[PDB]
Amino acid sequence: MKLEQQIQRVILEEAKALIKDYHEYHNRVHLESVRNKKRLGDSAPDKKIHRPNYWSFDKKFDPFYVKSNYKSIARSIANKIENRTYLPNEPFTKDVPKPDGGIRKVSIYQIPDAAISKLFFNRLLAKNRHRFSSFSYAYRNDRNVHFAIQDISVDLKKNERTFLAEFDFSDFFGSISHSFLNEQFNENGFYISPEEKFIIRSFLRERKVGIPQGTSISLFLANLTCWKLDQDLEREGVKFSRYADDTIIWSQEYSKICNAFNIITNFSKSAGIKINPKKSEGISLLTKKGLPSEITSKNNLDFLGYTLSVENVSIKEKSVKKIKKQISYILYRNLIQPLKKTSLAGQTIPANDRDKNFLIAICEIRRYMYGGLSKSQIKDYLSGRSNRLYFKGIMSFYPLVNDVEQLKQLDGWIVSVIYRALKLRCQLLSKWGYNRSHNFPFILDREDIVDKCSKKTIAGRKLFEIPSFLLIHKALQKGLQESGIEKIMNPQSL
Amino acid sequence: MKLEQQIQRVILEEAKALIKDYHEYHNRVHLESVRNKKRLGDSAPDKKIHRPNYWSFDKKFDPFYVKSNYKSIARSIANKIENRTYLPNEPFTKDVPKPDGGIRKVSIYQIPDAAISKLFFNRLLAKNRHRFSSFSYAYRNDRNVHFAIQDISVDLKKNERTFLAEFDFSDFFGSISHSFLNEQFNENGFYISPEEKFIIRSFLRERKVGIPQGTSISLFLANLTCWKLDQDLEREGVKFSRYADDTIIWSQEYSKICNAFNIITNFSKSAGIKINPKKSEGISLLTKKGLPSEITSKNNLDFLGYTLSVENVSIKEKSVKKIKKQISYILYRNLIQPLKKTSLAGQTIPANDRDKNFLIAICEIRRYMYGGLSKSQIKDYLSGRSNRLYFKGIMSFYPLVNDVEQLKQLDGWIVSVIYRALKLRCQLLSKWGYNRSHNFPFILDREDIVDKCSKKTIAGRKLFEIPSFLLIHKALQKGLQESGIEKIMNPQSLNYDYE
Amino acid sequence: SQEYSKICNAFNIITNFSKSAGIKINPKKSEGISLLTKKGLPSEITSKNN
RNA sequence: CAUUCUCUCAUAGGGAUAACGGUGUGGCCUUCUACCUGUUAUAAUGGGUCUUCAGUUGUAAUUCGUUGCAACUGACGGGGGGGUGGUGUCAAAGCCGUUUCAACCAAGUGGUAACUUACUUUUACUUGGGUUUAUACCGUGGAAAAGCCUGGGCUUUUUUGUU
RNA sequence: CAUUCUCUCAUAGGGAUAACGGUGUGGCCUUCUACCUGUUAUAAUGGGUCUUCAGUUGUAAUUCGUUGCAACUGACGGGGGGGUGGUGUCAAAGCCGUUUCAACCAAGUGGUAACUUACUUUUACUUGGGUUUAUACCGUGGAAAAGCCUGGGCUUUUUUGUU
Ligand SMILES: [Mg+2]
Ligand SMILES: [Mg+2]
Ligand SMILES: [Mg+2]
Ligand SMILES: [Mg+2]
Repeated sequence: MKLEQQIQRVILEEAKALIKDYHEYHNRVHLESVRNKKRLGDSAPDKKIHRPNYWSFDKKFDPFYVKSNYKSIARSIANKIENRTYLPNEPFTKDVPKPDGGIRKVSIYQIPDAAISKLFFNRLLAKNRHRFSSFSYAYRNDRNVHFAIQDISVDLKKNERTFLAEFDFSDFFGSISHSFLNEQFNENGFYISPEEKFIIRSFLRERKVGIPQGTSISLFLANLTCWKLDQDLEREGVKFSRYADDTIIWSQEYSKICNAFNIITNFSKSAGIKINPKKSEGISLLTKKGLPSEITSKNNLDFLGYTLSVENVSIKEKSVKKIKKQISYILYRNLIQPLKKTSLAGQTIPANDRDKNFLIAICEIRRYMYGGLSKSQIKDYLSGRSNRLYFKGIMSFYPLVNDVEQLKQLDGWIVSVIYRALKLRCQLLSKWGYNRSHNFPFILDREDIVDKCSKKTIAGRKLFEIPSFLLIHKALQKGLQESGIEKIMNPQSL
Repeated sequence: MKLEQQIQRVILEEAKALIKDYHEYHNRVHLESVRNKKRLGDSAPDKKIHRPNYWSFDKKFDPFYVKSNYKSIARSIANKIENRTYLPNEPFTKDVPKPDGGIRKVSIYQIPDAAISKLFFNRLLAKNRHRFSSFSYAYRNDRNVHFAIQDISVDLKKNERTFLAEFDFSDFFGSISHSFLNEQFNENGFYISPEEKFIIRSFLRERKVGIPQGTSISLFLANLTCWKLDQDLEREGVKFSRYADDTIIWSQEYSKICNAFNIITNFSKSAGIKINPKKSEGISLLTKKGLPSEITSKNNLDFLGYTLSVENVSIKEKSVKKIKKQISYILYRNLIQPLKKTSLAGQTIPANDRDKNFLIAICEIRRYMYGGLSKSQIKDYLSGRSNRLYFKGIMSFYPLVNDVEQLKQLDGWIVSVIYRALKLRCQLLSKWGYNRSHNFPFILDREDIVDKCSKKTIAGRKLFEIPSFLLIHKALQKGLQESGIEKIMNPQSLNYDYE
Repeated sequence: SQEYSKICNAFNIITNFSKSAGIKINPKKSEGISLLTKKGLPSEITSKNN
């Protein structure tokens, strides 16, 4: 029947994708092993290839085995579904402690049961698509969440005094009674077929307690339980956005947020589970940066990888610290770490004004921020000479940053860190007996570093220019006004 | 370059689409002419191949000329857009009298400017798609408008009292100052590129007064002008749905709908123009048989061909009358009209229980009703033998009807009309001198019209069974519950054999 | 005003009128809403006395 | 003025060619597809029957939300006018049955018929997707007659190709 | 147990084969991309420069909605500690300059340091988009050698097909 062929197709595609990912993993490991041997010399460790541990718990977790017997698995699953005796096997569940102090139970289903939950719940979320609230996402890394960060950003700016009330539904989704879920299958004009209903009931029967967390099932079953609360909150006028389990609620009027708080409390009582505000306090006013206190009178809302304010959008502090970590660690790897090893055997020592290690460091920093773009390409796109510009970098995950001062400070930080790292590298090289304090890398003095690096050219193409966040931010602002958030985020779309 | 290539592609696609339609038009006119010659006999009128009138007002309206110079037209248009000296040519405007007081100015642009508008304003409405209200459509026949009718139906079925108010934005879109549009460009986080602003300003300069009523440009500008009204109405808690130059607003509380009236008044004042509610609507309360809250209380609302009540969704009376007219005219044309002519020259007369005209009439009715689906296919889809049943018919335009009584009445009407038409055809045949009363079509007796027709088979296929609305409605209910309104109303998707 | 929900709607009415005229109206210095309560109880606001 | 090709002074113009683009039927291929029965070595062909929903009961499970199977039961083709029998009774209702009239609008209008390349805000769609014989269409180009003019042009028909 | 093929009772099992799937580099096609200048008769190839935003002025259109062109002005690479000078003031804060220290966290900690197959909800991505010489990886297979066992089987390395 068509069902078996559809299963076969989905299972095969999933297995092939995982196999391709593993092959890329091992090839990348080998290439990095070659580079590390050429970098640390004869002190580099050996090449270690690791298979994911859960590939061993059950033979179905292995993509290779699934590709071996995809036909048989599809036939058996189709027969069991049409006999209504299907149950998804136990998912491999790992408990990752949440930073706030909680724990998130991440469940990974087997490839067969992960393919069936991506075929029957990606259709159920299309036919019943218009019956869900506008801002309701599944994982905090989804590409459509950035449409919500825009809305808040557009409101925080316009209504200069916005009341916010962030919430946490983790305990709610974790332990919602299955009967309440099963009572919503025929309301709000949901189109759920008899087969899809059976599959939903099988997946919920496996859990016995509540909705799964990190699965395609999560989004639909979350939009199937909080469909009355959503409608109530819309009817009060307060806007909202649920990322995975958090639920921010914002509106201009105090009364509306006060009523939304009561609506959420009543919904929590109705479901029989407790919903608690994530913020220690309840309502919180996010006013302009300059103003006294009243309820909270805060000026920075976090959301994800952002810090929204009435003035502008900016990168969250933790994300900025991680960017600093990665850049400083790239410099430390390519400049300082090899020299700290007990023996300099098989390491290229800079000489003749050429420092291949410095070139590698700058190139890797560029790939991490720009993605490989040279400044000439970015300027060409900005002027109009170029029709296309590909965005793939750490700045491609923040295509809404309006804060120019933060990028300026971060660029200055990059320059200063490069200068200090080069100074320490020169000191260590001298301590090892190889005195190089008059060459190109070490002649620059923190005010000519950018200029001298820019002038320097390799193979006819500038390969030393110090990367700058501000230029790519200008490019992103231009791109968003020509392609939109969607295209900038997902360049593959054509 | 790129702009030139894109313009070339879009213009050529538009021209080829229009040419394909014209080729099919005269190929369709010829087939119907042949059938007419075999229906009206030797008195049949001669064939006529018309050519759309607006293809002569300007050469650039002609699909057969715009394909000749698509390269040159794209070259010049690109050069003029890069030189900021591009003004779209005058569109052809026709005034269609609205059924109520008023006129609709339908504008048909030239193929080049239509291509440019369909290219630039489809991207502008995609990048800024999340900044527009949920229910906002361009045409009353739009296939995505059923997503709003389902919402109103669900609200009516669930709520206890639903207050509704309908508005008219026809004057709003005909007298809105363009300075307002220009002022509404950089707010609400709209991503309008510099050249996409130039083209908007050029298209608005061409009009000088207001938004073109019908075109790809219409919807984006309608959503761009009425972006504060949508935000305010959303903030109050009253839902809305615009579709074409109209606005329904429904809410559970009278105070909220009154505040919606006040918000529309303020917005109309700000724009400098008037938004008048339809003069026979006020606020309609579709209560659940409860207290009327001292407001005009009705039980049926009319919305884009549907009659929405608190218990069922049915076909509007006007649409039912149109369906009845079409079926009755099919029967009259295929059974009665050929006989009323002054001479029966070269017309096939019933013989040996065979009535080719009756078979043609029943098959045409089946195509209009179902789309050619035989009852066996529909029952196979219902049982489960098959998984595909294309919905191509009049009932494909009403995939939300829950009313079973209306469909039963319509089926009985079809049966009665078929019986009466066959009786009149027999009378006329006798008057002409041919007594076919004994023949098969003229002995059915009405009660056995549906019974004896189903048993009869032609070419080993049941081609006489009288089509029924109820069976296809059952099939549509199952198809909806298994595929969604989008797929039922949009029967191409990717393709068949999609596994 | 006697209700916080009402004075909060006064900042929103001056914020919209300020944008309608196209000029800014800022709260004097950094005073903010001041609750001159009779010591009955506080309501999530800076309770002053003078 | 090829709707073909080509060139350029490129939303316009010039040059070259007679073909360019589509339609119905049939065939082929790929689609999933209950049950019976004719003609044959198991294939084609012909014919025939079924497919739905609601409720109850029984029955095996269930995470008590619900599901599976069986047995049935019920539903599953409008309205109007003129007659007309029965049934109803403060008396009338009311109900049911029977007969007759119609193309629909018309369960209507002061009054009624016509119409589909039509009519109407939008009243919008057509056989499940690709190939391959015969039929044939729009506008073109030729060829032969036919009537207007001139003494080549214009005009009609047919034919040819497109095929 | 090839991640290859194939069969079946089919989410498990059976049989057969040595090959299956990927990576970096270059090449071949695509892809629009300014200006000058080396290098051989307009081609290749070496080198160099420029591209941004805001505001003002002039000027052109002008739908008064704006736009175009030209000129000019301004912005266009962090923070901290120690030392030091100038400027401020009733003294000071304050401002400007200069020198030195620190790989980042660190604008910190009691205290520093280390780490990228790492860390962490969600830390995510790697050069628009297609082919194919030489290099080479995942798990397989086969040989040789080398250790164990037996008296071939097992283990290790190299090599080979893969390629
Ligand atoms: Mg909704
Ligand atoms: Mg919105
Ligand atoms: Mg009548
Ligand atoms: Mg430090």
